[PDB]
Amino acid sequence: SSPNEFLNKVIGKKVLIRLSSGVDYKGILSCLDGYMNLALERTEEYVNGKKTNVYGDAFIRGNNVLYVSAL
Amino acid sequence: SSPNEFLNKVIGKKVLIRLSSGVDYKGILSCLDGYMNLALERTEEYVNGKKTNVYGDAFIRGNNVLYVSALD
Amino acid sequence: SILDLSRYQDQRIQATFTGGRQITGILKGFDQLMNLVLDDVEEQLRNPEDGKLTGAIRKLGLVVVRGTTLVLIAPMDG
Amino acid sequence: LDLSRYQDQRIQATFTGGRQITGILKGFDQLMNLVLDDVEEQLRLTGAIRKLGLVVVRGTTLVLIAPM
Amino acid sequence: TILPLELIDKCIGSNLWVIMKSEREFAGTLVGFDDYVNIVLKDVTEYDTVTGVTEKHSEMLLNGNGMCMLIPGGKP
Amino acid sequence: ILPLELIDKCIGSNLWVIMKSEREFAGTLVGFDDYVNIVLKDVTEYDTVTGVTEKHSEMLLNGNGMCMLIPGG
Ligand SMILES: [Zn+2]
Ligand SMILES: [Zn+2]
Ligand SMILES: [Zn+2]
Ligand SMILES: [Zn+2]
Ligand SMILES: [Zn+2]
Ligand SMILES: [Zn+2]
Ligand SMILES: [Zn+2]
Ligand SMILES: [Zn+2]
Repeated sequence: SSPNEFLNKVIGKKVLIRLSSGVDYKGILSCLDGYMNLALERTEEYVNGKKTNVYGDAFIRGNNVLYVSAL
Repeated sequence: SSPNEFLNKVIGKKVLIRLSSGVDYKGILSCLDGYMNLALERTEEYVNGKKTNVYGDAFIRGNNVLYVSALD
Repeated sequence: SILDLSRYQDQRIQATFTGGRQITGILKGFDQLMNLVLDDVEEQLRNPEDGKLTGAIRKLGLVVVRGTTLVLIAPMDG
Repeated sequence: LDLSRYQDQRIQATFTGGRQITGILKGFDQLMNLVLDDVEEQLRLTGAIRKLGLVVVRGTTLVLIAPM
Repeated sequence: TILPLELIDKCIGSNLWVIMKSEREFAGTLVGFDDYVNIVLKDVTEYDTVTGVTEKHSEMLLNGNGMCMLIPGGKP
Repeated sequence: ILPLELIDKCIGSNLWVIMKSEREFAGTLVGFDDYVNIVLKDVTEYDTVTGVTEKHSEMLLNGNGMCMLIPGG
């Protein structure tokens, strides 16, 4: 179970993405690559509970987040 | 490497190393490697302008620093 | 992903950095490391202490985005 | 970069973001990851302190190392 | 002399206590890691230190960049 | 075109550099390396939070801290 292996295993599931700053993104994973860049479908941005944005498609740099967990 | 040239250009002299708007270091560059790690003698720590620490000999990860400039 | 982005070539995108900065700009190019070249970029200003988007813009023009601080890229709604 | 001089010495280290600890150098690598033993974080700089023991230090947040 | 990444290697299947640069901590079971020390943790419990509030995660990818310390064993 | 190349054509021109913090730098590009650490000279530094300016004859700007590099800025 590499980081990649873990990430593959969560494709198609609602995932929670936390930023060092306590901003969260949640959306269904969709794509990956060697460098942990993540592509998600519809994506929601929260500032501790408070939804503050929605993105139709989003690319997220895994290298630069806090963690990635499956909801 | 222009960074390498700049650093060598300043070995043995006093340098200002800014960690953040709040935190700086000052000391004499003494040594350096290719991962931008720095060795300094008589290095001092400043917080908001107040010299809160004197370390003497010290190592600093240039990689995890904002910048390195010649002092003055 | 290095494939996915090409789909948005020449189009205007949103970007978010670590630290909070947000910008918009036209995707002119990029590498595998996620360094971008954006054209006509406007940083969306933030309330100094609230953190919120004020609605005010700031123009920067042609810019190189560093992949080291890039968190999120996203196309325009629609 | 010649950290071998401080092997088994008690050293001090501060991190990006303000954390500061103390411990005995037990090893390291070229990327500045450290192994420290008998570690103690100075809590934040309230005189508070906690004991962490044997610790792997990451070089990606490591800012400064110093003797004592 | 001890090598950091070899120590981490020996911890697969063990409990780790991880301390970030912010006011966050994680305790879980090491499932695996990157050459870049991005880790996978199982049966994780997360600890906010400012608030003091806690939450839990069955499995998670904890990124290494923001890490300060990995403590073989657990909290506290 | 390539982001790295665009910086290359700027060696010798002015460069505006924006960090993830509230700190900004304007100077002239002396050169950079593979990791995009930057040497600037004749540099004027802007703390955007307080509002104070500062000056440097020559400095090494760490690449990991940068958000944006703006040619001719
Ligand atoms: Zn895709
Ligand atoms: Zn796919
Ligand atoms: Zn879609
Ligand atoms: Zn245009
Ligand atoms: Zn011990
Ligand atoms: Zn959590
Ligand atoms: Zn080319
Ligand atoms: Zn300065």
